[PDB]
Order: sequence, then structure tokens, then C-alpha cells
Amino acid sequence: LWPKQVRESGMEGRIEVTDAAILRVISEYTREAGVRGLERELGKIARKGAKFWLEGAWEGLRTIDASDIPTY
Amino acid sequence: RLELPVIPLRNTVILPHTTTPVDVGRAKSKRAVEEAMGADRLIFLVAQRDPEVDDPAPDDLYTWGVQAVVKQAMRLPDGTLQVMVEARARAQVTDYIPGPYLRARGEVFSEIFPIDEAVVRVLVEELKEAFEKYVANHKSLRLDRYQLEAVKGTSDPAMLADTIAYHATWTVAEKQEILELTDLEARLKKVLGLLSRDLERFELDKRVAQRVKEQM
Amino acid sequence: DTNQREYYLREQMKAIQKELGGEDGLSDLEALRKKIEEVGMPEAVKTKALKELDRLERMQQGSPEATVARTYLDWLTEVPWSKADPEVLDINHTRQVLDEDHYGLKDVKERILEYLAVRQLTQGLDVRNKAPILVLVGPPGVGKTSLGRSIARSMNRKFHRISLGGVRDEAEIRGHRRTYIGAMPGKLIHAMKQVGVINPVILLDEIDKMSSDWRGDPASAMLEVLDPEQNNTFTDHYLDVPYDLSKVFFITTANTLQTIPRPLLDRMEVIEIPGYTNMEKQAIARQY
Amino acid sequence: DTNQREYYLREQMKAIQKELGGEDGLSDLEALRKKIEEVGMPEAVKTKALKELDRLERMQQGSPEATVARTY
Amino acid sequence: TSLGRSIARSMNRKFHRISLGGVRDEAEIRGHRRTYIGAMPGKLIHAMKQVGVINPVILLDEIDKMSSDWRG
Amino acid sequence: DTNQREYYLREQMKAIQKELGGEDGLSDLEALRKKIEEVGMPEAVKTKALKELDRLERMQQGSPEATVARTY
Amino acid sequence: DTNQREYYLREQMKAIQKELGGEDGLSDLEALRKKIEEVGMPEAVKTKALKELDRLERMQQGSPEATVARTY
Amino acid sequence: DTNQREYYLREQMKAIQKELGGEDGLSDLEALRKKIEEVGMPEAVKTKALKELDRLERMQQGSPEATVARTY
Repeated sequence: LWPKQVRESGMEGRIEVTDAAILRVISEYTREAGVRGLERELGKIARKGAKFWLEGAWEGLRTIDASDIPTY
Repeated sequence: RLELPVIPLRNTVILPHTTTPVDVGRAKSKRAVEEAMGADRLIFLVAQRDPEVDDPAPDDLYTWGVQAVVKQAMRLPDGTLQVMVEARARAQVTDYIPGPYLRARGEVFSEIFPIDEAVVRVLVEELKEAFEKYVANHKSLRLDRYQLEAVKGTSDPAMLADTIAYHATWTVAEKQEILELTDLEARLKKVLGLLSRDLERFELDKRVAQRVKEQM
Repeated sequence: DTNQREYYLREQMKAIQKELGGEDGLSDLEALRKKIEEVGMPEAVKTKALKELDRLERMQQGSPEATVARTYLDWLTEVPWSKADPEVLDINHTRQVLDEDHYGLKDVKERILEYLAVRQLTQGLDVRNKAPILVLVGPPGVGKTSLGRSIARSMNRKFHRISLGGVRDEAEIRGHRRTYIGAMPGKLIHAMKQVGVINPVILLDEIDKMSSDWRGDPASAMLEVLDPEQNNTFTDHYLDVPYDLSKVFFITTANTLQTIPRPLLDRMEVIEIPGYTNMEKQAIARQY
Repeated sequence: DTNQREYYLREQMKAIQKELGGEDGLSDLEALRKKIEEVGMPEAVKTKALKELDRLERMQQGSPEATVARTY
Repeated sequence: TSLGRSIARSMNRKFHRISLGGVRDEAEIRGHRRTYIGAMPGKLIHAMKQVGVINPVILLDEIDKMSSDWRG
Repeated sequence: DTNQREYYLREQMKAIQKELGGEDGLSDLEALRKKIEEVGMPEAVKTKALKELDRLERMQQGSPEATVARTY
Repeated sequence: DTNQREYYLREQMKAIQKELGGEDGLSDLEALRKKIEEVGMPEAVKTKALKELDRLERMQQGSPEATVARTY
Repeated sequence: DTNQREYYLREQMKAIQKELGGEDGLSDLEALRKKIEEVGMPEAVKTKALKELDRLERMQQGSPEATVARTY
């Protein structure tokens, strides 16, 4: 999924998404019997990332964790 | 040479080595005809297609020209001036004065005869064969072709190009270009390419005509 | 010499077609035929212009045949191909333009900033979307045309409305067979015919009140248009080669989040348009 | 006499939309004609292709036969 | 139309009134197609030509009764 | 012979149809040629009028394009 | 004399109109339009009736409700 | 003699339909007319086969009474 989502946005090499993050996502942002809700939420993360980078580059490596959730 | 009133041609194409009646009935040009025949019988001919006025304008005339020494002094100011002049050597344009009258120099009045004759008469014979096959497809668009066959002794190639180039009607303005050109081989290959596109579109017309009959 | 003969045959067809046919626009038809080579347009479009060029030469009645060919040449050379606005590369400049609209309320203007922030970050060695158009929804008076107006300012593009209230047919979406006059395309080709760029904006109006009650689904052709590559293959009933509708940005106004047709509930992103406060509306009546 | 002249000139229309149709009336007809003689297919199906072959070489404003036959 | 007559007089102009009731097409709103004689313009042009001033007053009658069947 | 008769019937239709009234008089061309210049129209209306003025004066009763231009 | 020349003309009009399939045989949608106007009714009947005249001519008469409209 | 006449129609109609839009009708009309009169059949077959022999030589598109005839 997440490689396709950094293919959607264009944050190739920009994004670190760990997997406690993915646990937080499925436990909090999608309760369905598929993969589509994960496309939607990881799309929200991808879009908010492109916003935070084009306004200014703080780093080249961006750690998304279980702690930056209601910001993306 | 010997600055003249200028006669803007838009309806008569003269020949070198042959008399041609000039038909000028426009009011500001027939005075130039009278004053040029009073200019020791010398007439300076430059055509125009830039919008047709009776003024000798430097913006309407080209940079190419032709001479005309007068062979019959007649003017008829009650209508179109009937005058027969002749060219014996073509010219160019050197001067421009806003008219009336435009004062301009041409070239000298003399006879021109070819030095080389071999490649000259080869291209003359090719052009005569081209006219005599084109005038066969010009039978529907009829023009008499005895007028070339009586002047076969004249081996002047630019004069015969002025003749055959006159004896085929594709565009009067390009015939004014050719009639006023200095260069002879350029006007010869030009008339060859014109007979080329003419006979090629004749054959395309025959193709479409048989196409139509078969569709019938 | 051959082209002299060929354009000579074109002069023959002009000489004949100014003798018969519907002729009070047939020299205009000749200009649009001349405008085929003059409007920058694709070679599939140049080839369908060769097709209608061999549907020209109407050496028959002024009955609709010449007229429908004139209209086809009109819709050719007046829906612009190959012409475009130099876009802005910035969301900072876009925010500079949205400093002036209704102040922009700082709720949805940042969402538009998101959606353009990813789309001033277009990668893939192209411009891919794989994305919605970010549809809008609210009561009608609020700044639908105004917000889209400011965004068209921001990109230095143009803004334009075409409406879809009370539409029910793909016959209203797509046109019909150009075999009689009165055949035209649907709305969208005319909306593009209004602008002179292949990168305009279109504002779709009231699309939840497009309620299909006859043959054909408009929602079918509209979800075709909403798909970011099927628009690039989208064509109507009137036309041959599909207009490249991938270079065209879109935006859409509706009012109901529930009467929207169902495949349109994908390829979509809702931003619910607000019902403004008194103080901001007052500020508008004071300042603008 | 008028409608005679009218038929005469619309024959000119068709034959000058033809323009030596060995090339074609419009040249893309013999580009899809070679998909007959260059695509390996069964004999009855290519036989009805060869029977459609004799109905080819038509324009659009004239006969709309290759209009469907190319697509076929 | 009483109000309209005294409008044109009170404007010192010319009053003219025509009907747009029942119109379905561009036959009486716009003119007919230019490919035939018997194309006559909209009634609006009629109101123009029949009256004489650059500043007329035109009255459009039964405007709630114009709809569409053909010609948009 | 019967289809040639039906042909002849449908053209006797139009021959009877053009009867019952005929247009003559050629001073109307002078009248309208004046009234274009003798009704001072703006360059929109004087331009379209000069177009119809240049279009005519070859026929205005004959060809179906110059007739509706004459009524125009 | 005017009525008599127009009588010759209308004579030959009916003479040609006769031998052309009997005025479409007075086809079905002609006579359906007739019968509403051939019976004097309240006027809103004629309104919704020519309405439902226009509501046809778009289905195939396999329609299980627009046929019910034809019955109405 | 009736069979000889149907043979002559069988021969001439396939000789002409083999050159024409009977190629789109596949010329199976006078190929399966051989099953009408050129195979030993009962008078039931001859009766029905005449009833759809009259349905030979037809148009080939738009609800064809030729293809259902040869099928019959």
C-alpha cells in the first residue's frame, strides 16, 4: 500500500512510515473488510506530506510514527 | 535610359522583337503615353498588381521592367490610346519618383543575339516541344499555335521565352515577372516547370473525368 | 508543382462552393477549413479534419449537409487545441490571491492549498492525477463562483460555469449524430469552446440535481469524465477524436451529499462549503 | 437542366474527394486494408473479410460502407 | 401597454410592443437559418424596423410562456 | 416509365409552387443602396449592410442566398 | 380571374398530391393529432393531450408505461 | 417446368448476388434454394419452401427476410 501511496503523492525517499503507525491506522481510521479504507487514510497522509514539504523542507527523512497522527 | 513617363501595364503584354498594340485608356496614364511619345518616342513599361490605380506609384511598380521604343505614333484621347510600340531589349528599374510623373531609367535600346547556340537551341527545342504538347491539351482552351511556327528562325532564347511564356495563360502577373526578367535560363526553367504543373493537372483532370464516367 | 495543382483543386472547390450550398457562412466555413491548419490541433484532429474535408465540397443542396459541415468546422477550430495558460507553479502565490476573496475563512482554503500543494508537486515524469477533482457542496449563494474565480486568478487561468440542474440524458451530456443541422455536442464542448486554452477550469453546477429519468445515464458519461485518464479518452456523439481532457483542471458545485449518483461517489473528494457568519458577510458588504 | 448540372458537380465532389484513389480517397483505407492481408486468422472468418474486401474503398459523405467495415 | 406608451412619450421616444408567447425556437427570438429565402428574423427585429428610433422601447408580451421543443 | 413519371410529378409540384406570384422591379436595388448609406448605421450595422451591398447587385431575386439577403 | 388562376393552380396541386401515397395515407400520428382537435373538449384536455402527442415518438412501443400513456 | 424456372432463378440470382450486396447476403439464398427444388423432398417441404422461396432475393440488413428464409 504505502509504496503506492508515495507513488501517488510523489514523496519518494521523503517518507518514513513505521508500522506502529499502521497499527494505529487500522485500529483507529478504518474498520472495514478490505484494503480500500487503507488507501483512503494513507492518501490523507500522502497529501498532508506534500503540503508540509513544498512549504519548506525541514529534512530529507520524515519519520511518521504513532504520534504525528492528527496532523496528517 | 533617358527618363520617361512610365506606363503602368495591367492589360497589355508586349513582345521583344515584335510589335504589340498598347491599350491605355486610363486618364492619368494616357497623358504619360502622350508625353512619352513626345519623349523622342520612348516608352517605359513597368507592370503593377499592388492595388490598381492610374498613378505611377513607386509602391505599386516592381523592381523589374522592360523597354519600349515606339513604332507608330498615334494617340486617341477620346478613348483607349491606340499605339503600337516594340521592345528590342528588356530592362530593370533604377529610379523612383512619386508621380505623376514617375521619372525612371531603364536600359539601352539595341538588338540582342545569342553567343552560344548549342545548349541554347537544345533548351529552345525542349521548350518548343513542351509548348506543342501543351497546346494540344490547350485545344479546349483554344489558342492559335501558328504564331510560334512563323518565328522559328529567331534563335534568341529569352525572346522565345517571352513568346511561349506569353502564349500560355497561367497568371498574367507571373507573365509580367517573366516578361521583365533579365535572366533567360531562370525564365526558361520557370516556363518548363509551369508547363510541367499544367500538363500534370491536365492528366489529373483526365483521371477525375474517367473516374466520373465510371461512377456514372 | 503538385501542391500547386492540389491547392488549385482547393480553389476549384471554393469556386464551386461559393455557387451552391448554405453560403452565408460557407466562406466562414472556408476560413474554418483554413483555420484547421491555423488552430494548433493534433494530427488525429488534423486527420478527422481531413475526414470532414472529404465530407466537404458540398456540391449539392444548402439543406443541412453544408451547414452541419460548417458547424463541425466551427466546433473544430473553436474548441481550442494546443493553446494554454502559463500556470502558476506556486501555492504561495495562490494563497496570495486567496488573501482577497472573502478572506477565505481559513477552513477550506487550506484544503485547496493541500490539493494544490500535492499538485504543484506533480511527479512521475508527467502530470498524473490518480485523484479526484475535489467536488464542493453547500447552499448556492455562497462563494462557489467566487472561490473558483480566485483560484483561476491564482493560476492565471480563466473560470467558467456550465450547469447541470435538471439534466437527465447522456443525450444532454453527449450530443448526437451530425447528419442533420440542429445536431450539436452537449454542454461541455461548448464550455471548452468558450475559453481559448487547453488548461481551463470548468465549474459544474448543481450536479446532484441532474436526475436521470429517460434513456441513457448522464452519470455514466460523467464518471467517465471524472476518471483522470478516461477524460483523456472522452468523446461525445458529435465528434470523432476524443479531446484531451487530461490537461484540463476541473471543479464541481452541488448541494446534496446524498442524491449524488453512486459511481460518482468514488473519484470524488467532498469539501462541504460553509454557510457563512454574519461578521464575514458584513465585511464583504462593507468592502467589496 | 439544373438538377442535371447538380448531379454533374456532386460527381465532381466525390471524384475530387477521391483524387486518384489508388492512394485512396483518404489514405487510411489501405492502412486498414493491410490488416486483412497481414493478420493470421481462420479461413471462413478471413473469407468473410475477403468478401467485405470488395465493398471497400468508399468515403464518408459518399458510401458509408468502410465506415462500418474498417471497425468490423 | 398603457404604461409603455406613456413611457415612450415620457421618455420622448417611440413605443413598440410584440409578443413572445408560445415561442419554442429561434424563429421569433432569432432569425431562421440563412440557407433559404423565407428565413425571416425574430419578432424583435420586426419591432426594431417597424419603429424608427435608435432608442426605442420594446415590450415583450407573455414571456412566461416561452419554452423548448426544437431549436433549443 | 412510372418512376420517371413520379419524378416529373414532383418537379411539376415545384413548377406550380413557384407560380401565383412573381417579383419584378429593379429600382429597389437603387433604393436600398441609398438607404444603407441613407440610414446611418454603426460600423457593426453599416459593415453588415455593406456586406449585403457587396453581395447583391448580381442577383437579388435569383439565387436563394441573395434573396434572403435582400429581405435581410 | 385571380380566384380562377389560383383554382387552376390548386387543381393541379391536388392532381399531384393525389398520386403521392395519399398524403402519407393519413398516417397514425397525423390522425391521433386530429382526433383531439376533432372533438371539442375543455381546453386543458387539449393541452395535456397535445403534450402526450409530443411525449411519444421516442420509445419503441415495447415500453410498458409510455404505451399506457398512448392508451390515455 | 416450375422446377426448371426455379433453377433459372436459382442460377441467375446467385450469378448476380455473387457480385453484389448478395455477398453481404453471402449468396446462400440461391445456395439453399437448392434445398427447395434440388433435393427429393415432400410436398410439405415444397409448400413451405415456396412460401419462403418468395422470401428469397431480399435485403440483407434491418430484420432480414432472406437470412431467416435460407435458415428456414
